[PDB]
Amino acid sequence: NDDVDQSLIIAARNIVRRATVSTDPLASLLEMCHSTQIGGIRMVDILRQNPTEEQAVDICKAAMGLRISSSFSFGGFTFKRTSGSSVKKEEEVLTGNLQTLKIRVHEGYEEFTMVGRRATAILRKATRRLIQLIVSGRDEQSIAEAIIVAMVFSQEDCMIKAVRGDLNFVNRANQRLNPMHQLLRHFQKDAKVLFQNWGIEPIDNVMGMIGILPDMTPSTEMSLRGVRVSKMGTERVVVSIDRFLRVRDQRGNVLLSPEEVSETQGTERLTITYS
Ligand SMILES: C[C@@H]1CC[C@H](C)[C@H](Nc2nc(-c3c[nH]c4c(F)cc(F)cc34)ncc2F)[C@H]1C(=O)O
Repeated sequence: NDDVDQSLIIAARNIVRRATVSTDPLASLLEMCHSTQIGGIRMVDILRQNPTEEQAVDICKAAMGLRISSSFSFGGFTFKRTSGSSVKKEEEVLTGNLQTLKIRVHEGYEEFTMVGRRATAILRKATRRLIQLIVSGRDEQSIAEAIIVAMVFSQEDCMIKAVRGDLNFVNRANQRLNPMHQLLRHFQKDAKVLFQNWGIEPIDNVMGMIGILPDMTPSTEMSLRGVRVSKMGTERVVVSIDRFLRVRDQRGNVLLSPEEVSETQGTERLTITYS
């Protein structure tokens, strides 16, 4: 099965990337899936009978009415809300480069798990407030990637004020990214100002936990505010899909879009063919 999964992910990612530049991505994706075989089996037959939950695969599943994980993706991390709730309120904010953004601010206490390939975390937040991030990962760089995502997701003003360029990122089709993705793409390029402005704090000696400093080095004495490093680290639902491959749950939350599909290329172990 792991080898079916590997080839299915490659096929689905290639299809989503190609579809995104078409005038009608949903129609393009459906035609490509209909015409693709993996190991000589119709891709649609694999999608119906394969439990993989990767972002591109789940976009393809949604397009043909299959149930998918209720979790969402941000920065490539799968987020599962484990406690709490939030309501959205539009607010206008001013970045550190004097650009205004209209952001859907989430109001309420929430806890999430974040699962990525190289790091995992527990994130506890309230309105525009990161409370705790307990993160585990393969190295300090992988941990830093999760921290950046969590700091942007928190919607904190100090993150908004750490922006140092204009935000005009677009997708493959030259469509402007939404504000949360604008902020994320900015800080993925360079997080030094974000990390230097976030704040540090002293930590207590807790077995299995350590701090991480703005320079991404470990410390037993201090850490980025709210952040601790640990050595320790889903229901399927009906979703909707639209022309531009935005996948929403029944309550309208945007679980997936092409912006959350990895750019990683790979070489399939089962032949992918196209008729
Ligand atoms: C990816 C887009 C940007 C961020 C994520 C991916 C959005 N999707 C969802 N966000 C939430 C959510 C809960 N609490 C939040 C918070 F405190 C801050 C925040 F930014 C989002 C949330 N819950 C379910 C979702 F499906 C997508 C969008 O809305 O465009």
